[PDB]
Amino acid sequence: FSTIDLLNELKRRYACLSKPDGRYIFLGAPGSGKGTQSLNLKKSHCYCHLSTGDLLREAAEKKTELGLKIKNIINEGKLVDDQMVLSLVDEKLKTPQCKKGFILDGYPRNVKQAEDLNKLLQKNQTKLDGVFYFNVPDEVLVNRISGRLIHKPSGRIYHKIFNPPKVPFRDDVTNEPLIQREDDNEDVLKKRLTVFKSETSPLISYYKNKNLLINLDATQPANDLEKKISQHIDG
Ligand SMILES: Nc1ncnc2c1ncn2[C@@H]1O[C@H](COP(=O)(O)OP(=O)(O)O)[C@@H](O)[C@H]1O
Ligand SMILES: Nc1ncnc2c1ncn2[C@@H]1O[C@H](COP(=O)(O)O)[C@@H](O)[C@H]1O
Ligand SMILES: [Mg+2]
Ligand SMILES: [Mg+2]
Repeated sequence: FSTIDLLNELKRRYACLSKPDGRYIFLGAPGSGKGTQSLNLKKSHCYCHLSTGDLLREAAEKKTELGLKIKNIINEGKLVDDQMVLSLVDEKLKTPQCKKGFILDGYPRNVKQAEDLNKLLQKNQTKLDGVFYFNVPDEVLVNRISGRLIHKPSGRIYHKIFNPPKVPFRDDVTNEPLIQREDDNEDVLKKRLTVFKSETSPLISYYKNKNLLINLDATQPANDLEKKISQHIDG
């Protein structure tokens, strides 16, 4: 590790340290690009990526009664109990990775969860900076889910077409195998999009009333959408 390489690390470090702190919510149906954009901000703004889906799939891996309960709810495309998710969010929000800021990706998924989050932020003396809505049509989301591949250890997201890996079905960093999410099966994605429309769509109006909603056109390329999000934050 050279002096030039050492000084260049500092340049990179001082670029994200100089970025504003932020506490945002990414709202949008599965395949909208929430996880993609959360990984971008984690790199550019050092914001914590709080994914309830990731935390619950992790909880679903445990060979306990609670584990089977979560695994079966997840695989059916339905929502886990509000009290359970709240405890996971309350715990991750305490971690030191959330001091610069965070991205809530997958939470809140209903009006009740939005109220719990509100009470939790009030009691913890922390405030949301915005709620980004990933506006993308249903037809687009179908293809987005179909081609999705993830590297389970890192949570890096790929798409067979829109974001392909260097070598098929292998991670770009570790060259380790990729996986298809069990909930990305055609029939359960249909149930997931239904749950979104019924339980999560009223949050658009809820956060618009709270004057926190920021509309995004999530159908644009990922690198273009990244700049648009960064523009709302740093601008
Ligand atoms: N702007 C985009 N345009 C085209 N494909 C995208 C875009 N953003 C993400 N993708 C791909 O489509 C799928 C969306 O994944 P993801 O970001 O995890 O959505 P979500 O987190 O909302 O479920 C992934 O396979 C990803 O590689
Ligand atoms: N906020 C939440 N409330 C309840 N269940 C959730 C929540 N987030 C994720 N889950 C469960 O885990 C899945 C993960 O979805 P995703 O957010 O797309 O990773 C969902 O389909 C639900 O089964
Ligand atoms: Mg599957
Ligand atoms: Mg702005």
